[PDB]
Amino acid sequence: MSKKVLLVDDSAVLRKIVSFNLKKEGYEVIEAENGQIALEKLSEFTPDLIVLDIMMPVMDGFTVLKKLQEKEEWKRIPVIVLTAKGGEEDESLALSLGARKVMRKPFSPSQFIEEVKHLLN
Amino acid sequence: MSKKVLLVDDSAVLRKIVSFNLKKEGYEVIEAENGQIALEKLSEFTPDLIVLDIMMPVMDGFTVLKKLQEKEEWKRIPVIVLTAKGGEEDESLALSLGARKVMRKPFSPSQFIEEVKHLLN
Amino acid sequence: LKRIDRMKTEFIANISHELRAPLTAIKAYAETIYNSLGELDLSTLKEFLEVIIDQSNHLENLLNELLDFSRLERKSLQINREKVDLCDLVESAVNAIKEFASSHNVNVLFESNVPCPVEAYIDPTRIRQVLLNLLNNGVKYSKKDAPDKYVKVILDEKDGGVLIIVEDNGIGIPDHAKDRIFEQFYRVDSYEVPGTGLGLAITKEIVELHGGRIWVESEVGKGSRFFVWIPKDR
Amino acid sequence: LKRIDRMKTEFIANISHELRAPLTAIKAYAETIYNSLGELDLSTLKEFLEVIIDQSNHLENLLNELLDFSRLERKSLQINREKVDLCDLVESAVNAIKEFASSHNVNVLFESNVPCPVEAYIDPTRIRQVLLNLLNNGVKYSKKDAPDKYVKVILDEKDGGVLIIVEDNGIGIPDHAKDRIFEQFYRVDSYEVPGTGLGLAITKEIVELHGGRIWVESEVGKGSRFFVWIPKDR
Ligand SMILES: Nc1ncnc2c1ncn2[C@@H]1O[C@H](COP(=O)(O)OP(=O)(O)NP(=O)(O)O)[C@@H](O)[C@H]1O
Ligand SMILES: Nc1ncnc2c1ncn2[C@@H]1O[C@H](COP(=O)(O)OP(=O)(O)NP(=O)(O)O)[C@@H](O)[C@H]1O
Ligand SMILES: [Mg+2]
Ligand SMILES: [Mg+2]
Repeated sequence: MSKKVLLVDDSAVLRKIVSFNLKKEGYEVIEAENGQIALEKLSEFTPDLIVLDIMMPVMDGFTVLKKLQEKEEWKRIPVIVLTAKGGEEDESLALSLGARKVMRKPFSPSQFIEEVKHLLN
Repeated sequence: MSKKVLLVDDSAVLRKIVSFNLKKEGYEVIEAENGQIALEKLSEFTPDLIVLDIMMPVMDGFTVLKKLQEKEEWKRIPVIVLTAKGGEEDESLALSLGARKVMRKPFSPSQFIEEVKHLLN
Repeated sequence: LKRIDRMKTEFIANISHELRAPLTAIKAYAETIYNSLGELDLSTLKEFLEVIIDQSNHLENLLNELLDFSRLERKSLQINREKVDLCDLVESAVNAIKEFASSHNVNVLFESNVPCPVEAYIDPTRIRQVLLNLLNNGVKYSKKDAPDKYVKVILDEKDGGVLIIVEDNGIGIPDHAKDRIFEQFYRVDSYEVPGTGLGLAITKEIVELHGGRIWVESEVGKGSRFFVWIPKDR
Repeated sequence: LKRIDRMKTEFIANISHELRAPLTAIKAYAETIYNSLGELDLSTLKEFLEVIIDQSNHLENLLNELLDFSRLERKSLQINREKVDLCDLVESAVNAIKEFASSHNVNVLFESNVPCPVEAYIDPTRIRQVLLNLLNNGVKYSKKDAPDKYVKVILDEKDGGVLIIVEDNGIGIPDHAKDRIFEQFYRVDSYEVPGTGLGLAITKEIVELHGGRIWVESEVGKGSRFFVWIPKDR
């Protein structure tokens, strides 16, 4: 009865260290290299928590957020935005697009997992 | 009997990582926080290889090199210069002041160790 | 009349100076742990790892100064005010830098001439950066040869607003440069000290955006004192 | 009149972009190893350590680019010539990029129309930087994800000097931007691609200091071909 997490980012170097620290807590990891692939995986199941990058090719993280608050089957999914953007414009924008929390890069892994558990409860 | 080297640098963080890799090959490490202290510890004994920083408080590395190749007991001591100053003229000046090799920061520990073993023959 | 372009190119070499030292530590300590796994006890392994993590935070400070510099040119630096206890916020800042000052031996004391709590309508994140910036400068530029080295903040409430003081026994700012220390890129040139000149410029912008001012009173050799006045703005 | 100050500040922000990604990796991997020492198998431990060393070398390339930028301003960059077999020099550069190329799915070639050795009085250190720069760009701005991605190096000697061509299946340079990519800080801003802008600027300086010149032939979608001509010497 473990939880599954949808990890979305364009850098495999990031997805490696995040999939490791997520599986540390007994979670399942489903990766996606861009935002379009992330939506293609969202049709096969429904994740418990989504980790979303903003700067990505093909489909960025903003469009994924709008399409998450659209289809009412995903509108109640907690979304964490792990982006390199730091301006107050980008954070408040992702917040209005249905995201629960936005964390800048670089990020502390202990604080990230702490927020992942705070949203999974 | 084990070899002895004189480690000269103002950064205690660098002295530790160089003392480790120098002791990894079986050498004895004698630290000195600046160039003036290095000359003081040059009175208790005579090392077989000296690692010298350039930018140091009190006494700089160029002054240590000039004081070295003018006193006979210190003239034949091989000296590697591990400096952050990777300038064009900085290398040629230290080489003219009697240094046997000038290495730049950041450096590779394996490359630096192999050069230490080169001068110790 | 645009000599500012001449000062920006020096800011480049200052970035490379701030980047050259922690990169030497990250590269050396990482290759050491790799090629010397069998020559590491668990203590030195964690010690080398923690040295790697400490240098990344130095570079993280360098990254955040480049971003806040981009916000001073954009003039887009904004404050988000909360109702924060001041003595609580200054304790959280003094607690953090206590360990860094221990690596260079400096007693970080905190006195309050007013009774805690001291609530105010300020941004806790940027004010904490102001505190951590003034305290990082008080310990770094503190004299080396000296016994009982200290740096003390004082909470006070003068002229309606809140007056914070940061005293230290540092080397002291000369009477000719005490005006330009707040201008961008400016630094008291006197050896291998890393710096970019933006610490007090962002500190000045944060305090003045809060509705107040900041000035400095220091003596050559004796010590340095920074003053920060901010209204409560309830 | 003086937009060089404007193009310099954008290059400042480019330094922060180049610093943000490897720092996030160094911070994440070095902190995972520190907290998960009891959960890291030796394969993942060395793999995470290997990532830290790789990202530190990415930042080391950033440090050396800022130092070389400080040499283009002072006009202090000099070359130190020595008779080096060019075949052994290019074969030493296609292998120092072959691993980084296989990561981004692309291979290197070397079709020399003249039999080796090819001795020339050049600076092998700076010319290796010229080759590694054109190869790294031949794999960074390569094709989107098309089949058969390669980067070719053609050694030749025409018009009394040595002529090298770096071919690739890259995205191609638009004809409106082909006459300014060598200008400093310039970059065809057509997303998640790191870019400083002065990569070809240092490449142009090294080639012109060697006595020769360098130009570019490119078509949109067809690929890119950089031409470097350096005379032989005594
Ligand atoms: N507590 C102090 N005592 C004596 N001198 C100081 C003190 N704080 C600052 N100064 C001087 O004033 C200048 C302040 O420059 P600043 O704007 O802090 O750039 P910086 O030194 O690069 N800060 P940072 O980037 O955070 O290390 C420095 O050149 C110091 O010499
Ligand atoms: N092999 C290539 N194929 C297509 N375009 C290229 C190639 N090499 C360079 N360019 C173009 O040249 C422009 C700038 O290149 P350059 O001056 O080297 O800066 P840079 O590559 O961004 N900096 P760095 O990668 O850090 O050295 C980019 O906008 C590219 O589009
Ligand atoms: Mg990204
Ligand atoms: Mg030093």
